[PDB]
Amino acid sequence: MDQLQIKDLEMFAYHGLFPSEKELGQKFIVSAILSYDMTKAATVHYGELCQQWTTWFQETSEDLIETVAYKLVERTFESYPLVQEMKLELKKPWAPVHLSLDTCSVTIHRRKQRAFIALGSNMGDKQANLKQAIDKLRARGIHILKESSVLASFANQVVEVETWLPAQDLLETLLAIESELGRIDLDLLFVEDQILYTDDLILPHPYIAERLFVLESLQEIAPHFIHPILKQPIRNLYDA
Amino acid sequence: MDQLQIKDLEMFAYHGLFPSEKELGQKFIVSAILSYDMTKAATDASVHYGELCQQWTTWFQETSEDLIETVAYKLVERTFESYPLVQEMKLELKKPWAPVHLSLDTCSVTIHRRKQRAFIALGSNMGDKQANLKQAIDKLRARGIHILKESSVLATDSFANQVVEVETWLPAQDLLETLLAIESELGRRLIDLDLLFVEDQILYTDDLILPHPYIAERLFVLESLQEIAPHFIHPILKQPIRNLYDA
Amino acid sequence: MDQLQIKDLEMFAYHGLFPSEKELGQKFIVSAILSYDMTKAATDASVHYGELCQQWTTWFQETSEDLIETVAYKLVERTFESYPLVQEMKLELKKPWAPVHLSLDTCSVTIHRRKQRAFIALGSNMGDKQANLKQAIDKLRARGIHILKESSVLATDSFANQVVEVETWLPAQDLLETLLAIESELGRRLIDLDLLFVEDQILYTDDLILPHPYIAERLFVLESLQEIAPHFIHPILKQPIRNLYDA
Amino acid sequence: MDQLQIKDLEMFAYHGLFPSEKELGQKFIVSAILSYDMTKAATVHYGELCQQWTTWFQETSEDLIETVAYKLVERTFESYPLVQEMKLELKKPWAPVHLSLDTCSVTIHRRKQRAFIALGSNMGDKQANLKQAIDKLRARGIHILKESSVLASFANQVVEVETWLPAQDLLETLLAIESELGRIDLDLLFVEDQILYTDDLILPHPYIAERLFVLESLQEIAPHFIHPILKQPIRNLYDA
Amino acid sequence: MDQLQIKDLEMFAYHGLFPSEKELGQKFIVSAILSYDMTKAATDLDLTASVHYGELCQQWTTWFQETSEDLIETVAYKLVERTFESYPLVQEMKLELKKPWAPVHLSLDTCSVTIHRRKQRAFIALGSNMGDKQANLKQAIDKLRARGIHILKESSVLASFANQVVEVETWLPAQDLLETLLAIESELGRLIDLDLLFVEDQILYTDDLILPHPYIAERLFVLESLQEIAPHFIHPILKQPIRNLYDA
Amino acid sequence: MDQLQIKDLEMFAYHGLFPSEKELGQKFIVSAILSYDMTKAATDASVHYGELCQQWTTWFQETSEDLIETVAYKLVERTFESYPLVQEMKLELKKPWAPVHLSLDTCSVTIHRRKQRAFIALGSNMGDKQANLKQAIDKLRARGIHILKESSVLSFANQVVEVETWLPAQDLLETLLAIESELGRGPRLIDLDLLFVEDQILYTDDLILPHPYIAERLFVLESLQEIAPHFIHPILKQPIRNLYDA
Amino acid sequence: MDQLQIKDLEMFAYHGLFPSEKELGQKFIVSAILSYDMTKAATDASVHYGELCQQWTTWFQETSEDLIETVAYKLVERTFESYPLVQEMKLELKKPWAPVHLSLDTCSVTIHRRKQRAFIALGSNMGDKQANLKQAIDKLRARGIHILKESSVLSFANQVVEVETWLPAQDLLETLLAIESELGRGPRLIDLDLLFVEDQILYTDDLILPHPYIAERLFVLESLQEIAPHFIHPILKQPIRNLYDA
Amino acid sequence: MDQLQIKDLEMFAYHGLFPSEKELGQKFIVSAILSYDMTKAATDLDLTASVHYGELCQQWTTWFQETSEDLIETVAYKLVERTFESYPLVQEMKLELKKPWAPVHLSLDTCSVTIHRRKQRAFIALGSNMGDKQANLKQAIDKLRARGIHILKESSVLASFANQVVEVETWLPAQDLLETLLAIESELGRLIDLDLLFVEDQILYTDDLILPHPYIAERLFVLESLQEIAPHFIHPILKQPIRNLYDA
Repeated sequence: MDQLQIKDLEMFAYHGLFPSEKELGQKFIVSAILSYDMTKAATVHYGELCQQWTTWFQETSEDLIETVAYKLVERTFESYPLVQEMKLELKKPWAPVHLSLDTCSVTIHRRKQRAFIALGSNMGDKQANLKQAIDKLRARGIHILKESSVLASFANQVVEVETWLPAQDLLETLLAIESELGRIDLDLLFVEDQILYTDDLILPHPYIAERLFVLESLQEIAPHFIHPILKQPIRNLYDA
Repeated sequence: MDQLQIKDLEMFAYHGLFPSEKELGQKFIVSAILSYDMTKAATDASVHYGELCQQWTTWFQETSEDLIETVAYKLVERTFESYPLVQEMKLELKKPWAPVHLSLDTCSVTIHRRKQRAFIALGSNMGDKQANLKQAIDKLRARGIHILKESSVLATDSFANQVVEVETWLPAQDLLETLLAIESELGRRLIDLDLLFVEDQILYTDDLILPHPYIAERLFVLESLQEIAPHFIHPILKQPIRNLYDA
Repeated sequence: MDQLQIKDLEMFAYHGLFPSEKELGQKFIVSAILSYDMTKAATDASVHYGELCQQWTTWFQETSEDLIETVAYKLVERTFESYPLVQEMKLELKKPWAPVHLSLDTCSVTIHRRKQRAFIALGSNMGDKQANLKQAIDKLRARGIHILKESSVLATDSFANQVVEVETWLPAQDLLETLLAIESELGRRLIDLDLLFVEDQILYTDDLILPHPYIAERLFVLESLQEIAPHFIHPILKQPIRNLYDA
Repeated sequence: MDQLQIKDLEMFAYHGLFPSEKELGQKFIVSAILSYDMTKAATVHYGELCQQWTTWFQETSEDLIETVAYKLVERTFESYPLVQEMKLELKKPWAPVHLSLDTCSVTIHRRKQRAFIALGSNMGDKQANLKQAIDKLRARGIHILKESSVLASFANQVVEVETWLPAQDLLETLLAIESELGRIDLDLLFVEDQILYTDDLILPHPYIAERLFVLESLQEIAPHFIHPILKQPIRNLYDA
Repeated sequence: MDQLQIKDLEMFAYHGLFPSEKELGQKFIVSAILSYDMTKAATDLDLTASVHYGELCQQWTTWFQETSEDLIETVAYKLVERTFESYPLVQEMKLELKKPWAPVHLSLDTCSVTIHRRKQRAFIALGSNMGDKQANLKQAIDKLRARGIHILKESSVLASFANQVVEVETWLPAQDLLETLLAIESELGRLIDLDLLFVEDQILYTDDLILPHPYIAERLFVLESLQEIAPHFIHPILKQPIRNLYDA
Repeated sequence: MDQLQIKDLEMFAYHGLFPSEKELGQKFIVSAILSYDMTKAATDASVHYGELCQQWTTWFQETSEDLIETVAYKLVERTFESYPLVQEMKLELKKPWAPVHLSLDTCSVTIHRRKQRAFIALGSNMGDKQANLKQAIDKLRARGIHILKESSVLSFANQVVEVETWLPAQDLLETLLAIESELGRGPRLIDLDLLFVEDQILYTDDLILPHPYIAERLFVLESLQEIAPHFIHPILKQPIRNLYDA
Repeated sequence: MDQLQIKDLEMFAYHGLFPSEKELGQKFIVSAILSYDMTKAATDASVHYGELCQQWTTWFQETSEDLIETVAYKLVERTFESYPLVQEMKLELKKPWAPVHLSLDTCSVTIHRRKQRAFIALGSNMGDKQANLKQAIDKLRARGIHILKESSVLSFANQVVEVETWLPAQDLLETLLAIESELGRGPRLIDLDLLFVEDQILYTDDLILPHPYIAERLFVLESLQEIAPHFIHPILKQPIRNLYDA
Repeated sequence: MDQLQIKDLEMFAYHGLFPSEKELGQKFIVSAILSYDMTKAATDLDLTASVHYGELCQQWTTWFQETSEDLIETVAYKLVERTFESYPLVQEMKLELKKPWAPVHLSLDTCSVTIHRRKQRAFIALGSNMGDKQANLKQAIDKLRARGIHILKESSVLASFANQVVEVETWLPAQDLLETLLAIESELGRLIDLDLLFVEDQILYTDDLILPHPYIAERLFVLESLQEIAPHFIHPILKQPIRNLYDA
């Protein structure tokens, strides 16, 4: 994949914990690599991108440079749909450490990914809860690529989406949605190829090959997708 | 794998979108990494710097493009053409006088391509079937993609079927796009081209699924696949064509 | 995953093999990359530079070591101890006044460690079986490796058997070596420790095979494995413990 | 894995095609990353390594900087068995290009790898040819780790070895050995985990799971090794 | 003497001859050495006796972007002229203006213009014998002031010519001072009569200008009014006080 | 003359005008050129870096000054005090993190001082004239300026003194006037005149060198030929000895 | 005086002592400081970089010299010829790839020249004396040195000339002697003397400035007061005009 | 004047006071500016009139490693002294010796010592009246030569004292010249009598040395022999030729 980079754009701002830092401000250096296929253009603007970055960077005084570096990434993805993966290093060479060094930097790195989430409900307006969820999901900026039809004391459905949130972060934002509708049932099923085993998340979801109703609605929107572990197209798993 | 690199070669030219730019020109800096096994050259066959730099600096100045991407890609595209030894290339084109009006170091575009072996299936069932296939494999050649090995074309209103093994540096999505472009420019059934495998790779995108999802189910595709590549391993089923064919 | 880095922090100290070095000391330069997900800190939890640098510069000067490796490793080892947030660390220690007598830039040693989840099996059939196991899991804790989850110990002259799930940054070969060192220092049957899995990893070296080659065949190991990690996937058999257990 | 690096050691020598270059000599800059586990030392010498490199580099005038960069790598592995993987960049900033640039470099990169090779013979002193082969192999600097016993109108055997030669280069050196004994039959079976499909080499060797005599002698020295494709221990493949 | 310096201030602007340059603009870099005696500021903690960078940099950067000049010399000269006007502490300048994106089409590090000026004490003889002799004189010292050269001390007038000599402070080098003298003469009907006498210590012998003016020690009415305002000033060639020269 | 130089020594401290700067501190870079004749050290005596850099760094961090000048001056002043070998010094203090909010390499202040030999005439005709004179040479010595040579003392009491100072002329002068003040200033008490400061020759509003009347005041030539009969008047291009025979 | 400077312009060429160097060529870096008064350009006249750099680079590559000096000198010489605005020039030629086999940043040669005003006395008392004189001023003009002012011509025939040259004194002299040669050198033909070159004042084995006898040769003061009666003798500290009334 | 310069030659050696430094050695960097008139070499393609770098660098680097000195000044002074001996083209030096691994234990860029010397014309008066007056004189000019100072011109001797003045070339600054004068006096039983008269143009007034020597214009036998070897040399203070001063 091709990349566009901006190396070491200088920025003055007022970020830092100390209220003296917020008062004097200091120099910050930004560097980013944006990845996407250039083959079509060969066969984004710099001035603009730098201008926006430089606007976004000074709208406020954050306490943490992490928080600013992340805002830039998030807003870059919102404004340049072309971009697939971004890596932004934010450097703070005047940090008040009192030692000699070249610099301290925080670098945040995010990649658009395709995922499938299962929704279920069985109390209240069973289907109202399903729609509210795809909505809350859309509101968080995650894109809804493709949704299945919904199946009839429970209602189910699955959704294909696109997000730059790492798996664990997606999961957290899924649980936050469960909360803010009073605890529905959202499950991350796959996020691409990926396969994890952490305390809070197993990918792919450990029961997919044994839940007919999940394979059902999964096979409707993604009959050819391969299960990264069983090495089989959904279409086929559904056949047993 | 081993690498030759040219770091920060300086070049003046006149690319840019603004007409003021095409008028004054500006400094550009080029860097590249070319990869290929040097074991043979080192032990007895290799690229020359003076020439490589000299050529790049010619191709770079031939014209003014609007976008530096387009110039970076051209240099990559032709380097591959002129130095078949090279397997993988990564070329960064830096534009440090870009008219941003802020302090930075530089703003660059870097294009990265690698040769890959791929298998594409051809089918025709109207007209001079067998010539439609030939003209497709020609368009392929003409777009710089290399025909490594080609099966024989069998009759399967019958289909002429064949599969071709090729070497190309176009990324998967791009190979596909050029495949469709070729279907178009021979009347869109006239020919069918399918991307079956590009090496080991496995993609699931809106436009391309690799490997192609019906390979293990299409005797006529395993037919021709098995003739030229019986030991190639299906990256999903984790079996040799040869074996998949025996059902 | 996101990263904090400290680039080129300068430090004077007295490490070196030569006694002339311990006497004059020299300049050293430290650089590191610490990795961990910053999404939570950025959105509501994070490391501080001033402190991190200040600590490193204390631990660096506590003593004179012979070898810079040993100082680099100490900084890594303690950074993990003091900042559990950190998942992966890569620390470069540059020694640009090294007494080589040739012109260069610098000569550095860089040590790189990542936390990993691993499963280790314990067995005992002599003495206070159940205490031998406890003391092993203690030695483990005492060497800084973390006990994440531990199965129950079952009787299988019977064996006490158990398996433990742990988090450690020691590379596979090193985990093993410390496993054997623990067998030694409790009388070498007193206890058996086996490395079963370290994540996804699969090695075949003279001293260690991962995953351990008999896991799918030892009901008593799947027993305890299935109790704490039934969904973990065997990286070879490409199945969940749970399933391997059902035979 | 940990690394030791030397950045930009300067060297004057007489390498180049032009006989003017051989005459005046010029400056060369060397940089290397040597990888091996440091955990044992923490719980190689620089002065020496630089001195040797700098000796080896000036013993001769090669035409190609590639050839010198490779000599250094090869000799480094011979002299420091500890080293597992090496990456040496040789830079030629005075190259006679007549343009402005920072430098042109060649960088050669090699890693020790475990491989298994099958030997067969069936004409002449069947077993004499087998022994001559393991010898020729040892003479090329490849290490013999472990050899099986030899099986009885053919004689077979398999060998486990260690080499930093990339797969294709191993293969070439195998065919060179076949030649210099008058055309035996050496086959690369595995080189570690690796799996290739090139015109001259398929790894693993496409017939292993179907050759009882190969599995035989393979199961003797490596019953637990996993077939990177069939995902099975040799021991088990041999059982059918 | 002490020096305050600003190294490599970055500034984007639109200066140059080509109209494509005035359209895209380009990066310029500034570096200056301001000189003056910092001993009072260091010692009395005297904020008024030092220059504030932040503001220096901020002004320079404003004056720098007010307009698009054709030549960078013109812009560099402007900052020098303005600094002297706004920061009377400063005694001597040297300001370098770098143009690294200059459309040369070769590799280099940079091109740069660097203008260097120093405040100087000078003496100027004024005569008139035509129209309102009297008036001409005043209007000349005024024209002088108008140009920003400073009048330090003026002698009484000797009233068939009328005569005066003035002591002034200027940063313009001697040749330019002379030119702006002649400029005034002209913008006055060619009446007045201006002569550079000394500019400090200096002694030149060029086509347009001889310093000290070669007739001083023989012109009684010049000593007359020179001894009035600088009796102790020493003739750089004859090596004596005006005072004594006048006594002959 | 030879030079010893320390290039870009880094130092953290808390100097600055902004209270946020005292609070946070920033990086400062120091570079100095000390001049002195090294021929003597090189041939058998010299400065250490270990020490010079250690002290500078101590001195630089003892306090927090509002102006970096006052600090850069502190180091020049102190250095001359503790290293009498040094004859001329140039010390540049750089403030790369100055809160200007523009891109630049840096801002710096560089203070440059040189030891010089001067002659000061003292006069008194009021109170205890003799005392007056003595207290002036003392005040002077107190300010750190060195007394090299003093003439005998010559109604009015006169004297002239040979001294060594690194203060530039104008500043030497100011300090002369300040002494006159702190001693109370028709009849006077004291009169300090700068007579010469080396070779130099001025013409400014506040001071003229050499002082315009020397060649014409016998009392001055008197006590001045006594301690420096061979010194050459930078303008009349003659020895004092000689100007005195007239 | 203001300065225009071109910093580290890169140029490839084939200069050098080693035949392997002519054959292969190497990189050269050039930096120049041209001085001239910019006040006039800045206020309404100046040099281009486009051009200055293009020409320098042409000139630098026309030939292959054994010494980099001869090349660095070529650029100074030519520049003064094509840009009469320039008054002083300093041009440094760096040879980073010089075949020294040691680590260093670079070796360089930097040639520095300044326009100066001089006075040359001409005499002839043999052959066609008048002609002799005229051919000398011509030879001179040929060498590029400019004739600013010539006195009228005064057995022996005498003359004195005001000229402008960038040659340092000693080299001006050498060229004077060379002319004397190429015109044939009791009775002579020509006599060139360096009388003054500005303000300057020498004392070397080959040349003394000002020439030690001026104040004592009427014929010289004669033709010299005629074209420069106000010029000041750098030593006697008087106008020629005046020295002539004696 | 033109200049040849060698920038940042790297050299490893074993110089310093600590014995751990003499044991490990460390990196030193050298940079010099050699000055002389390159006009002959540029013009006549005159190889003998330029300095060869390769060799310069090679020698310096040999002399640099011959020994371990305690102080870097000593080593820097050595290269200066030796260069002048081996490359008579060179008129003026400045050689900087950098010690970046100096065991200071703070961040800096470097420490450095930089020694700067210039060939000069000087005049020295010799007198004796004791033992073999005659002999003393010769042995002194010889001692002079021995130190490497060069005898350019010596006057005839004026034979109750015997007297001579010599013209020489030295790079030692005036104070050091005086010291080595006194050194000779001593290594001769304190007989001889050496006086620095002028060293060029220069005029000093320090504790140990007044230049020009303050009695020249009144000492007939000094003018006597000075007018013999440099009649046109000009007294930097009285501004007249020795020749004329002697005529009184």
